[PDB]
Amino acid sequence: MKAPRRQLTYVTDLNKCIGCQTCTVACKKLWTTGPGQDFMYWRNVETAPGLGYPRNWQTKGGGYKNGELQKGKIPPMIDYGIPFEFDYAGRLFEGKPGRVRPSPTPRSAPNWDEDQGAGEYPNNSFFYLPRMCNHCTKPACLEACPNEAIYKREQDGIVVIHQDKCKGAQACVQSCPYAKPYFNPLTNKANKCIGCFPRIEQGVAPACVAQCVGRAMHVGFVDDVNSSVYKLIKQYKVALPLHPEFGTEPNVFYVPPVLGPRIEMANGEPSTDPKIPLAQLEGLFGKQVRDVLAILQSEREKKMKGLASDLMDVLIGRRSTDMMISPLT
Amino acid sequence: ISGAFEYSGWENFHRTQWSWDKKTRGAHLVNCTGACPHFVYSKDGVVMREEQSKDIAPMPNIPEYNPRGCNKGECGHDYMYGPHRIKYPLIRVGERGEGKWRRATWEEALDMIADKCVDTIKNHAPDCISVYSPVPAVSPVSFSAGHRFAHYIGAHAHTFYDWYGDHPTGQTQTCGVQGDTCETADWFNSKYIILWGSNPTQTRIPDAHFLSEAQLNGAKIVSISPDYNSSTIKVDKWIHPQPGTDGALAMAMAHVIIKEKLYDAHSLKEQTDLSYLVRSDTKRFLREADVVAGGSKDKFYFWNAKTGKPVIPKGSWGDQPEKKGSPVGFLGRNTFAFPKGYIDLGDLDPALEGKFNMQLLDGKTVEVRPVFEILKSRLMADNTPEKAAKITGVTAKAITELAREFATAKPSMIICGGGTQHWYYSDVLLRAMHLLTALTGTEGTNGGGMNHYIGQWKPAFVAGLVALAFPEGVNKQRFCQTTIWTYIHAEVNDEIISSDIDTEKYLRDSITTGQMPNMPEQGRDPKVFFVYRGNWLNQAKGQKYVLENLWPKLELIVDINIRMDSTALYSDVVLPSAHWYEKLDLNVTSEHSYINMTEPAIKPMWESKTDWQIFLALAKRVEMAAKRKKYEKFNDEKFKWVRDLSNLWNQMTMDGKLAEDEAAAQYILDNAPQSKGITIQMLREKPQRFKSNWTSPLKEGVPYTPFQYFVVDKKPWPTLTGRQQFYLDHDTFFDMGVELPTYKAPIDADKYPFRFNSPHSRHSVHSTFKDNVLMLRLQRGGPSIEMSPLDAKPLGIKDNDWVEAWNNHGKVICRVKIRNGEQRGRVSMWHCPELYMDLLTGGSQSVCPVRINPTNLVGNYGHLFFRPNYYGPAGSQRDVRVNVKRYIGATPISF
Ligand SMILES: Nc1nc2c(c(=O)[nH]1)N[C@@H](/C(S)=C(/S)[C@H](O)COP(=O)(O)OP(=O)(O)OC[C@H]1O[C@@H](n3cnc4c(=O)[nH]c(N)nc43)[C@H](O)[C@@H]1O)C=N2
Ligand SMILES: Nc1nc2c(c(=O)[nH]1)N[C@H]1C(S)=C(S)[C@@H](COP(=O)(O)OP(=O)(O)OC[C@H]3O[C@@H](n4cnc5c(=O)[nH]c(N)nc54)[C@H](O)[C@@H]3O)O[C@H]1N2
Ligand code: SF4
Ligand code: SF4
Ligand code: SF4
Ligand code: SF4
Ligand code: F3S
Ligand SMILES: [Mo]
Ligand code: NA
Repeated sequence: MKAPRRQLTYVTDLNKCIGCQTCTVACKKLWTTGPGQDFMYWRNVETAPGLGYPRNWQTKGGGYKNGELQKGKIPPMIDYGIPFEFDYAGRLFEGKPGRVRPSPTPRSAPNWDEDQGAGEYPNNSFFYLPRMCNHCTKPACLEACPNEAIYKREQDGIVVIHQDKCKGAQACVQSCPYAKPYFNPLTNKANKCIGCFPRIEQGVAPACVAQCVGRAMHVGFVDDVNSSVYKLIKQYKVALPLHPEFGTEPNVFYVPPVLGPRIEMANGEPSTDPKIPLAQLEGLFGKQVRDVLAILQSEREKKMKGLASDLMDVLIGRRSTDMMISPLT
Repeated sequence: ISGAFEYSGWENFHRTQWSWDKKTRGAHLVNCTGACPHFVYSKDGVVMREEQSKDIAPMPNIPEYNPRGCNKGECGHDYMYGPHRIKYPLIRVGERGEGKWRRATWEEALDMIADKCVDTIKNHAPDCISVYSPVPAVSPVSFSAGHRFAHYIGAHAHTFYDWYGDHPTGQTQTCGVQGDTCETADWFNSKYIILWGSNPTQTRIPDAHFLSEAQLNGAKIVSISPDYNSSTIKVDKWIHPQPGTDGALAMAMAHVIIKEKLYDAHSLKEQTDLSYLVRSDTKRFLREADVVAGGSKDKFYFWNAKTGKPVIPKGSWGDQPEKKGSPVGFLGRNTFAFPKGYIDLGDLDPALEGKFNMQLLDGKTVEVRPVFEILKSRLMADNTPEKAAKITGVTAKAITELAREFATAKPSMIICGGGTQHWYYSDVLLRAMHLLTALTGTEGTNGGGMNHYIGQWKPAFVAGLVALAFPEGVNKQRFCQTTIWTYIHAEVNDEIISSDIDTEKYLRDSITTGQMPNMPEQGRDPKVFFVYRGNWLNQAKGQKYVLENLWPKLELIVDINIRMDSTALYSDVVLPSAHWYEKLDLNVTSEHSYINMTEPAIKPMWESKTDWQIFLALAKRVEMAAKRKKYEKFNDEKFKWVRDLSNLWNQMTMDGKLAEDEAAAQYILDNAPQSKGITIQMLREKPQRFKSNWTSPLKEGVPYTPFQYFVVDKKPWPTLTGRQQFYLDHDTFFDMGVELPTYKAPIDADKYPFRFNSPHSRHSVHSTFKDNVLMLRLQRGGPSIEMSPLDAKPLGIKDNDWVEAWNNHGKVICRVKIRNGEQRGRVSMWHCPELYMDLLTGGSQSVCPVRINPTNLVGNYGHLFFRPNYYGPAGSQRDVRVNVKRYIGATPISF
């Protein structure tokens, strides 16, 4: 497919994500308001640990195994969640008795297990994991498509499903190990995150970055040595891709959570271990996590002693334009 | 060639999705405290979406406020076009609540209302009419419309700050102020923050970044919450006490700090009443009238350790300023009229410890002790960490370590919220918090203090609001106190046996001695009720008493709304109000120091009108009705006010000057020192910072933190003592055992096993957005009540089962979410889902009575007097207890 001239690159600071879903709502009200897209959350935020969206997506299959394209499953509709529908008119305006129940009977939804996580009180633990298309350097969706409908933009490395060229083969759905293409059953086309390329083209950050309320999102071109994404991925090396073992070389990276309280022992007193287990983070981000957390902890400790820490200042992001392409629009 | 890449032409499909022809300023006029600047994008006269405008000016060295926003705000336009929208005036044809309506013209609807209003004045009394519209800061012009209408016809207004439980009762008792708090950017100036009954990850969404940013910048944060709440996953330490036992925790921290001498003695001596001398015989403050002929009942003594003589402290209630100023609504009295340096400690050295003898007026010698000496002895006796650990379930070691850390880090701050403010005894708990803050001496310092956050209660330009809403003066306006009004007119059963707390006697005596109001006067029923900008019925405590007992007394109930909420569903007339993006209004909050606003992106949809225009239209039809009924002028003896209903519209608009919404908003800005000089056009372009604030200076580039006029400029606090007053030597406080801060165990009058928590959810703004389809799709399609697995499993309750919760007040049936982070012995139902949502019966308020704490009824003790939203009974509800069982009429299988 050939490398892009520049690669739009995201960093998600899990020390700062508050799981408010504003980014989920922003993307949906901008790009996925059309026919057949009601169940599609190009941007979504899942509680970790949990089932995610679609449920059990992390064992769906796809990606590459020793360089070989894998064909995973196509998630059934119930794993995404049948989008609930409601009859407000009847009850509120038309004199109909009966509560305004959701249809269907609730059993699954994109955020079903919010704030449940794992562990028993007083060592329950969870955090938030925002997700979107990773605009991979090795896009499994792109290789899979038998109609070459998916392309990777030369100017910014954004991966896009060409809606005219798509014929509904759903190989992309099978092969993306992140489950981020969604098959639209009304139009018979896959739809997915477009990296907000219309905003990028006008020098405006994507909506899930510019509208991030927690101030946890970074974006830029990784070749820009003065960008926060460069500083976090390349210089300080505290931003890791999600599930590198899928072999797609994502271009969305995560700063793991070093904030958080200690495990509480039976006598009510703290352990040195965090409530967020390292084993969970290693499951998400691989064996480099330990070393990243150490860097982060060490740099935060400098700040606690009144000393300087350029890395902490990058994550703090006192000015949004030090974290991202201009968010103003 | 154009330079375009291979697929650039097809990509125009997506480029067209992000396009608009018009961009206007918008705001969400809801009680969220966000006051978040937004742009609204329209195309071909249709609003397409909104996005944070991200244009609050930054302050040096600290994170900017931008972008703010939240998940409700970025789908706010759903209420323009959704299935909930009121399009036309509606009149009930069925029973209240059925949703059977007939469409009516504005003329018929307003005439019906006008006819009933005149009749009610003529046949009964003007105070049989009332208008409930809360939180003026959210939308001050819209607020002022109904209040100005009530102002001129003699109808009474309501309170909201206390009725909601948000009023920091303990702060008004301690400080003599309505309330005040730092803006949230000041959190970044703290080294050590206690989040105490506050869940800002969910309930301060646009401001929560300052907390994680402060931590990455070296601050430590503690969360105190029984459940492992979403905010707690980021903090450095989690303290999880039993519900409502936080006072025991605070008093034991105070013990450790006093005993280990970690406090700021200079601050205590100067800024608090803790050196003031207390008679050992009567337990009251030694007063000048005890010692001297014609001496003041409102002047006191401390013992000056430098001279060995008693000295009268300056600035107390009996000490007048030489230059009296006008009253200020948020102060017990205008102590700003005193000169700078007035209460500076000079070379005084008030003793905090010791016993002393003094000679009264009738010769006899009395032992006096400083307040601090009394406090210290009681704390050593009763408030050890070991004793508090038994009550709270927090280890003594953890209590001690927290106390030491909080007193050692400088600056340290407490951030409190509904989890600590919505309890029967929250007043004495916040006094205890203020005691912790005074001991560490961080009040009035950046990054310090006791900072409360709740709703959108604070309009800095309050004088301009009062000018528009109550132009003839607040002293010429009827107010009820809504907690009392609801308790009495709904005939609530609070289940508190009078031999424990004689609530009835305190309340009746409060009213007959004029300390607290009762409306209507002479025992008349309320008859006409206007509700707008608040879902009064859905959110009301004691709701089952209200529906059964109060609602049927009302002959006419009018709801003005953008949507059919539950109150409107139970109303007689429903009038369509213009959406936030179809109107002009201001929008401000205590969390940041900038003025927000909304303006029309498009004209009001369907037949809707802005709230200002509705009450102007009603004014005209009231003139006409008064003429038909030959009742145009009448004497209102309470105010020596001959009202003229024939000129109501000119009264509403100042002879037409304020007939346009924008002029009403500009009138507010012009009539407050905090805003005079700001114009609507400026605010249309960019949010503007206030020019001044309330109890501190507002300095360029520096976050506001309150009370510096007392802490730094040494003006007296507006309390009886003239200090932060921890001794309240009033009979009712002695009766309740809280003359000093101490632990008061929660009310257990509900004889049922689970404590009922009703916290606020990230997925709605109160009842608004509860029914939003997108929000529900991001949950489980309806309301939720949370339970620990250790309680659910013995009851056979599975995740997402229906559960029934009940007590003597009512019952609710709601789907459960089992969450390991919930603490056994309590259930947590996100507050006030709409009654028409996915509930099989009732709602969160069915199980809540109205309860009145007698200390909140005191109105004759210096700075404790009734003034609307300044002091009054809190509508607490966290003491509620319920039982829970699986509902077995529907048990769906999971897959
Ligand atoms: N058990 C328990 N009980 C509790 C609490 C608890 O924690 N536990 N919390 C309290 C607290 S603290 C609060 S602040 C109340 O819930 C606030 O309720 P409120 O009716 O003001 O907001 P809501 O959003 O529900 O209603 C706002 C109404 O105003 C409509 N609206 C919004 N904007 C406008 C407007 O511009 N004009 C007009 N005429 N109407 C507008 C809105 O549709 C809704 O009906 C209360 N009780
Ligand atoms: N998204 C959103 N944000 C909001 C609102 C909204 O409706 N939606 N409402 C706004 C307004 S008006 C309000 S008043 C505030 C309220 O919001 P908050 O001030 O955060 O208050 P709560 O949500 O009631 O409780 C906060 C946490 O305190 C815990 N808690 C309960 N009881 C206790 C106790 O006894 N001791 C301690 N230490 N903790 C306890 C609760 O479980 C919860 O985890 O939110 C405001 N922010
Ligand atoms: S995340 Fe999936 S859809 Fe996006 S580029 Fe990588 S493989 Fe393709
Ligand atoms: S980049 Fe744009 S399209 Fe992709 S998730 Fe974020 S908002 Fe949605
Ligand atoms: S908007 Fe920002 S903080 Fe809120 S959920 Fe998305 S990433 Fe996390
Ligand atoms: S609803 Fe409140 S918090 Fe959410 S964006 Fe609007 S103003 Fe801000
Ligand atoms: S495989 Fe290709 S044809 Fe469409 S559904 Fe996926 S892009
Ligand atoms: Mo509130
Ligand atoms: Na129905």
